[PDB]
Amino acid sequence: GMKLLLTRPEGKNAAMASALDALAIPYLVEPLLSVEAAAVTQAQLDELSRADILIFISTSAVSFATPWLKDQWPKATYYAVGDATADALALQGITAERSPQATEGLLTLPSLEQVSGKQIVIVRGKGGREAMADGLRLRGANVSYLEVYQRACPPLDAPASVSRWQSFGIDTIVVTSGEVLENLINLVPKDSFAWLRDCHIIVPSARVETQARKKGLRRVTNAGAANQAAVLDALGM
Repeated sequence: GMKLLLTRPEGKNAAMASALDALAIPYLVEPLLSVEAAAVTQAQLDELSRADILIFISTSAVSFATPWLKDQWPKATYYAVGDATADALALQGITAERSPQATEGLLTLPSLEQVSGKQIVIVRGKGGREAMADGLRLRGANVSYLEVYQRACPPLDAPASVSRWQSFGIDTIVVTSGEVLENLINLVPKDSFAWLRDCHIIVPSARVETQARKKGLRRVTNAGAANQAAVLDALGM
């Protein structure tokens, strides 16, 4: 019967693996999305000593900043978005005020109301918009970013991976975002597109189903959400 490929980031596949263990459904785990270290310059490290405020937007921001900042954390006021982020800072010896947990919640904190001329550093992943930080710019803060990680597809030997999947008998692939789907389609060589096109692809949304179908994939089931209950239901469990 069905044999599944699970593709969430390293560390995020155990719950689904366990459900499949219970059901005796064969599967392989191959993360197709990762966070990895981004470049930081000496000038950026040096500038951090003039920061008034550091804002951490994720647990990855803490984890990937730690190699740069361990035992030399700036003497600043710290903020954290989400409990996991706060816990991570606490483990590094830092007490950070939390989003009271959306990033934009920070713009309701009394302590960030008056920030004109303050040096504020947003520790975050590379790319995308940061509307909360745009609010601080609007308030007159001198805002910069310390982009300590970036999203990537993990380094994979694509031929060796696709071969393993085919030999194993993978026929169902679960993707939990449009980015993962793009990484999958770009990883699979042109002459194996036919094989991928014949796999049953479970996607998290109708938007991503459209993305998959606009790429020529034909056996695509929208689960409605990326969560495990929704995905299992999509597979008939």
